[PDB]
Amino acid sequence: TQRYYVERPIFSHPVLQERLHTKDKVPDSIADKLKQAFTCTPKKIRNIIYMFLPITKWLPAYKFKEYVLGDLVSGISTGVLQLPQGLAFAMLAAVPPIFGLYSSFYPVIMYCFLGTSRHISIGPFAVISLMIGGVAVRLVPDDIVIPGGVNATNGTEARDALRVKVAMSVTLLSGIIQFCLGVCRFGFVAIYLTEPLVRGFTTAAAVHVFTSMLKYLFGVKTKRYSGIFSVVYSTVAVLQNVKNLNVCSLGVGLMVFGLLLGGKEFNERFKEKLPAPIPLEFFAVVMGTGISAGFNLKESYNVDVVGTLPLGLLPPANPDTSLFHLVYVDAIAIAIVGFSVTISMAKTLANKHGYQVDGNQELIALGLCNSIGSLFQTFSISCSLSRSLVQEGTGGKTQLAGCLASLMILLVILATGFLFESLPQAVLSAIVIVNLKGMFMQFSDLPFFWRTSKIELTIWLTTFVSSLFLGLDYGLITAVIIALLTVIYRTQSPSYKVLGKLPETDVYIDIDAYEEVKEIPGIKIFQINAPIYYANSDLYSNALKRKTGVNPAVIMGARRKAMRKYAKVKYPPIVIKSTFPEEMQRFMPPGDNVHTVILDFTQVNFIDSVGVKTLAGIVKEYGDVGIYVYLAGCSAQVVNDLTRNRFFENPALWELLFHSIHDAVLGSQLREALAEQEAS
Amino acid sequence: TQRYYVERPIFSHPVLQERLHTKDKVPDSIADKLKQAFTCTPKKIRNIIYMFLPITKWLPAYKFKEYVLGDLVSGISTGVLQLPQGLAFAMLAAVPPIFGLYSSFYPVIMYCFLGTSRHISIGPFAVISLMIGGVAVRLVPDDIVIPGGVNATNGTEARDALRVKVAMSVTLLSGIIQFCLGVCRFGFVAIYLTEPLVRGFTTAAAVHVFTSMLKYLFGVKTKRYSGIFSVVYSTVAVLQNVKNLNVCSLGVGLMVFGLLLGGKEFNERFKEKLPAPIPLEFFAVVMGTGISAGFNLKESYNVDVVGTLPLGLLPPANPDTSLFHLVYVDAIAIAIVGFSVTISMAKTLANKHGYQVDGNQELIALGLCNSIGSLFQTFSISCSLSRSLVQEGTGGKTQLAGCLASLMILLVILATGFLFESLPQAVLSAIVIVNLKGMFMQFSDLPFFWRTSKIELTIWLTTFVSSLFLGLDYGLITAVIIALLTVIYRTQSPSYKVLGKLPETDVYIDIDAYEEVKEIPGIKIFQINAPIYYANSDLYSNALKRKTGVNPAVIMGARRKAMRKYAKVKYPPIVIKSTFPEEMQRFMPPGDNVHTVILDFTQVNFIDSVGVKTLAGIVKEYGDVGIYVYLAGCSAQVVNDLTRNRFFENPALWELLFHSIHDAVLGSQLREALAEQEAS
Repeated sequence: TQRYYVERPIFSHPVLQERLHTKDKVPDSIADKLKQAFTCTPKKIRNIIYMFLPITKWLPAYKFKEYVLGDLVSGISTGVLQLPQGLAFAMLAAVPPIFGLYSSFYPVIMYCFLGTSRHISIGPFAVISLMIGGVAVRLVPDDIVIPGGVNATNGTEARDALRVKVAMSVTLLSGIIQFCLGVCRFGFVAIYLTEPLVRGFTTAAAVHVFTSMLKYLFGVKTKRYSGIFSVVYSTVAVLQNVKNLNVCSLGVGLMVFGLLLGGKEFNERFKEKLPAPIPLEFFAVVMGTGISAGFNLKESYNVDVVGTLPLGLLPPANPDTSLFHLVYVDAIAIAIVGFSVTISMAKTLANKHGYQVDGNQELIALGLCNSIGSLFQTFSISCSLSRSLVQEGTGGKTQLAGCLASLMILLVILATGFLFESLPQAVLSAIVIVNLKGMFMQFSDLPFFWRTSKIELTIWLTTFVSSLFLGLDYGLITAVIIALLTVIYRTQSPSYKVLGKLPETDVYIDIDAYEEVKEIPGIKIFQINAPIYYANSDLYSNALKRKTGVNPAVIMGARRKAMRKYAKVKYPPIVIKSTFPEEMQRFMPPGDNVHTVILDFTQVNFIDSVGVKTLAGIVKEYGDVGIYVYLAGCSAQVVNDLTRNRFFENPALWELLFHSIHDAVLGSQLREALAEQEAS
Repeated sequence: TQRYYVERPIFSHPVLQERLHTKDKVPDSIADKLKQAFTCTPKKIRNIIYMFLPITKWLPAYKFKEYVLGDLVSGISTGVLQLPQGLAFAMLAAVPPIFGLYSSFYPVIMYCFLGTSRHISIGPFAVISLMIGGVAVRLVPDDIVIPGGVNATNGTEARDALRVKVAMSVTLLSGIIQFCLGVCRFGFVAIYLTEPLVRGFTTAAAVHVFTSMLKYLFGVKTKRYSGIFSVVYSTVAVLQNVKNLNVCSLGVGLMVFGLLLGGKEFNERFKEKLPAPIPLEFFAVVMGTGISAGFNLKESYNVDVVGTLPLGLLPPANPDTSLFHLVYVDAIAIAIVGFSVTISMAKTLANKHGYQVDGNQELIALGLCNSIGSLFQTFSISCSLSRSLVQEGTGGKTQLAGCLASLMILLVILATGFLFESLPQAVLSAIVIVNLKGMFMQFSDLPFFWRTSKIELTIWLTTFVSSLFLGLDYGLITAVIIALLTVIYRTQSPSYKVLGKLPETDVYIDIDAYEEVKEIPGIKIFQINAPIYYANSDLYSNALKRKTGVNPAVIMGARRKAMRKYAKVKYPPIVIKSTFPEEMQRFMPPGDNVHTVILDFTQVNFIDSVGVKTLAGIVKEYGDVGIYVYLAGCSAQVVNDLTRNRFFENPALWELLFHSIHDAVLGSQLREALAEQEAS
C-alpha cells in the first residue's frame, strides 16, 4: 500500500512564482481562425446537410425488423388521440373545427423531415389554441356586421372568417419570429428552462385548460376572458351561469368520462396481458357519435355538437401583413411559449432515451412549419405533453409514427369528415379532461421538493402561482426571472464556518462539526462558500467580524477605555506594532490574543472592484491593530483580478498570499518564532 | 525553520467519516429565541433611542474646538450654494421659486435630528425637481380655465397652484412609501447599488440636467417632454427654436459662466494660499442681480427673471388624498431614486471618513421629512452630489453645517427675499452648469474600467445608455437587472483547466501555464470554477468531454467500428469491464488509455437537482466504457445536497469521494496496483 507523504518548503506566492516560468502560448489570429471555416470539404457539407435535414440521416439507417411494428402501433395510437384532441383544440381557438384537422397534417409531415427529435408528437396544443382564440375574440368581437350581400339571417360566418384570418396572420408572424431566432442561433437560451419551472408551468397550463373546458362540458354559454385574472373570472362566471346547464350534455359527458377512466384503469392493470393498448378514445368518440345520431341530440335536447366539416383540401392562400402591428406582441409570446415547451419535451425525451437534440434546428423547423401552415390555412401549434407521452409509451421509436398519424388524419378528412359532424362537444371535453390526469398527477412533487431542496420547491410554487393568476405571456417570464434570482439569493446567503486543524494531519474542518478538531490558539480561520462580488462584501465583512469574534473597532474602543481609565516611493508597514504599555495592559480585559487571521479563498470563484476595495480595507484595518492577515488558496483568476485592480500597488503585499491553509499556518508560526528569536 | 511535512493514510469519504463523530448541537427554540428580546434593560432602550434619534448621540460628544470653525465655514459654503441651486431647481419643477426655498429649510432641520450621516447635504435635487415638473405638467396642462372670479387677464396663477398641489400630494405619497419601507427594514436592498451603476446613473442624470438647462440659458420657450426619448426630443426642439434666442440673456450667461470657470480654476490652483475658499456663487448672483437692477433687463431686452418672492412663512396645510391613484407610480419611482442616490452618497462618504450608516434609518428620516414638508408646502427632495462634495471639501464634519444653511435660508426668506427677485435665470443656469463639472469629469472611468475589468465597463455603459435614452424611472431598474444578470453571465462562462502534478510535490496547476507541471499518464483531472446549477450542467459536460479528449460516445463508436472491421436489493457494478478482445484490440486505434478521470469540486459552491442528474449520468456513462470517476475536494454542502437527492441511493458510490486531488490520485494508483496484483 501507499500513504499520503509529501515534504516541501512553505510555498508562498513569491517562492512558487520564482520556481515557475510562464509558458509561451500560440496566438490564433481571427483571420486564421476563420480561414479554415471555408474548406468546403465533402464531409463538412454532408454534416451540414444532415444537421439541417435530419431525415437524410435516420431514414437510411432505419432497421425495419424492430421498428416497423412499433412505429405502426405508435402512429395509430397517436392519430386516434390527435383527432379528438385536434377537434377539441379547434373549438378552443374560436375557429371552425375543420381548421384544427388542417393543422394536424401539414406541420406533422414537415416535421417528419425537418425534425430532430424522434419521440415528440407535433400537433395542436391547448395553450396555443386558447391564446389564439383569445386574441381572435379581442380583435374580432361579436358585434361586427359586414354588408357583403348577407341577409338578416346571419350565421356569423364573416366573424369566423375574420378570426381565421387573424389566426393565420399571427401564426405567420410567430413562424417568422421562430425562423429568425433559429437562424440567429438563439436556441441556446433553452438551457434556462429548469425542470421545476417546466413542471410548474405545465401544471398551471393544465389547470387553465381544465377550468376553460368547464363551459364546453356543461354546454352553458360563457364569455371568454383573456388576460390577468382570467381563470378566476371564468370559473366564477361558469359558477354563476351553472343554473342554466343542459342535463343531457352533462349526463353524457359524465358517462363517457367514467367510461374513459374505467378503460384507462383497466389498461393500466392489464398492461402485461395485452400486446398493444386498445384505442379507448376512438371507442369513446364512436359511441358518442352513434348515440347522438340515433337520438338526434342536436334538437331533441338542444345539445351542441362539433358542427359540419367541409371535405377536400384547400389551395394555398397568400396571407396579409396588415395585422402585424396589432398582434406582434402575442405572436412573440406564442413563439416563446411553444418553443420552450417543445424544447423541454425534446430534451427530457432525449435524456430518457439517450440521445441529443439541437435547439436551433427545432426553432428553424417550427418557424418553417408555422409559416407554411399559415400559407396552407393552419394556425400555430406546438408540442403536446399527453400526446407525446402516449406516443412514447406505445412504442414510438422514430418519426414515422407522426407521418402515419398525418396520413390517417388526411384520410379521415377526405373520406369520413361528415361522420364525425354529429359528435357532441361533451365527449371531446371529457377526453381532454381524462388525458389531463398525467399533468394533474404532478402535484406529488411538493413533498418530494420539500424533502429534497426547499429552494426548488419555492421556484415551483412561484412558477405555478405566476402562471395561474397572471397571464401565461408574462407568467413564464416572471418564473424565469425568479429562477435566475434564486442563484443570487443562494450566493447572498453562504455558510460561514470556523475551521480547526485535525490533530497529526492537515485537514481543516468546521470547529463545531465533529468534536475532534482543535482550533489552533492565536490563529483564526474564516471560510466563505460564495463569491466576493458587490452585493456580498458587506455581509462577508460582518460575518468575519462576528463569527471570529475579532473586531478591530471594539478592540480600539477597549484600548481607549483602558488607556483613559489607567491614566487616573516608500510605503508604511501593513501591520503596525501595538503601542500599548505593559502597565496599561494590566488593566486591559483578557482576550484570546489572536495574532493571525487566515481567510480561505479555495471556494472563491471571482472578486470585483468593490470586493477588492472591501478586502483592502479589511486588511488595512486589521493591520492597524497589529493583526496579520494572510490569504490562502487563491485561484489564478483571483490573483489576476487583484493584479488588474490597484490591490497590488504595494509590493509588500505579495508575501501575504499562500497556496494552502496549512502552508499559511506554518508560515505564520515560523514568523512568530523568528520574531521571538530577536525578542530576547 | 520548518517544512511542510505530513504523513497520513489515504482519506476516502468512509475512512474520514468513521474517524469522526457528529457533534450534538444545542436547539434554540423560537419562543426562547424571542423571549430575551423583551428584557427592556436601560441599555437596550438607550441604544434604540440613539439609533432612532442620532442627534442624541453625536451632539453630547461634540468637540467644539476642532469642529466649530469647520462646521461654520462648511455651513456658509453650502448655504451660499444651496440658495441658487434651490432657486434653479424650483424653476425646473414648474413651481414658483418661493417653494424651492421652502424645501431648503424644513427637511434640512428635520434631518439634522433624524439623520445619521454627518457629511451629506440634504436639499433640492435636480432629478427629483425635473420629475415633479414633468408630472405636474402632465396632470396640469396649459389649457385649464378656472372661473373663480378671475378676469380675462389671467396670469396662470391657478395652473401654478394646481401644479403645487400635485407636487405636494406626490411628495406626501412618496414620503409615506419611504416611511413604510423604512419600518419594513427594506433598506437592506441598498447593497445592490454597485459603484459603476451609481456613477453611470449620476453621469446620465448630469447629461439630462445639462440638456434640460439649455432652454433656461437661451431664454427661448420650449415644450417640456417627459418619458421615453425625452432628452433627444428636448435637444432637437431647442435646436430648432434656437433661431429665436435672446442675445442679452445668452451673453450674460456666457459671461457669468466664464467668470465662474475662472474663479473655480483660481481657487483650485490657489488652494494652499487661502484659509477657506471664497463663495464664488454668492459673488456671481450679486453681480447678476446688480446688473439686472441697474439696466432693467426685464423689459429693456425681454430677459426673463426668477420672479417675485413672497415673504413670511406659511401655516401648515392639510393635503388631499384624491391624487394618489394618478401619481402612485411616480411617487414610488421618486422614492426609489432618491433613496438610492442618498444611500449611495452616505455609504461612500462613510467609507471615505471611516464610519457606518443605516439604510433603514435613512429611509425613515426621508419619509418623515417628505411627509412633514408636504404638510409645510415642500416638494420631495433628495441628496445632491455637488452640494455634498462642496460641504465635505470645505471642512464639513458634523450635521450642524446643514442647520446653519437652513437658518441662513430662513433669514434670506424673511429679510432679503425681494432683493433676489431680479436675478436672471441665465445666471442660475450657468451656476448649475459649472457645478455639473464634477459629474461630467467622471467620463475618465472608461479607460480605467477597460483596463481593469471589462464586465464593470459593460455595466457602466449599459447603465448610462438605459438612463439616458429611456426614462430614469425604468433606467435604474434596467441597470439593476443587467448588473444582476452579469453574475449569471460570469457563472455561465468559467475557466476550464487541465491540471498537472508538480514533480516531487502535491501542487496541481494548469498543464499549459508554467511548462514545468507534468500530467500523470492515464489520469485526467478536470477543474471548473463555477457552480453546477441547471443553466451550467450542459456546458460543463461539453467542456469535460472536449478539453479532456475522453468522450464515451466516440470511444463506443470506435469500438463498434473496430469490431465490425475486424470481423471480416442489489446493484450492478458502476464500472463495467471492457469486453473487447485482444485480437480486436489490434485493430483499435491508439489512444492515451486513460483509466481514471478526476473531477475537481474544491471550487464548487452548490449543486442542484439538474446538476445531480447530470453528474450521475456522466458517472454512469464513463463507467459503461470502463473508466473510473472519482470526486475530490467535495465540500459539506455538496455532500449534503447529494445525500438529500437520489445520488447516494446505491451505497457503492460512497467510495468514489475523496478529500483532496492528491488523495484521489493515490487511491486510484493503489487500486490499479492491487488490480495488477491478481492479474498474474
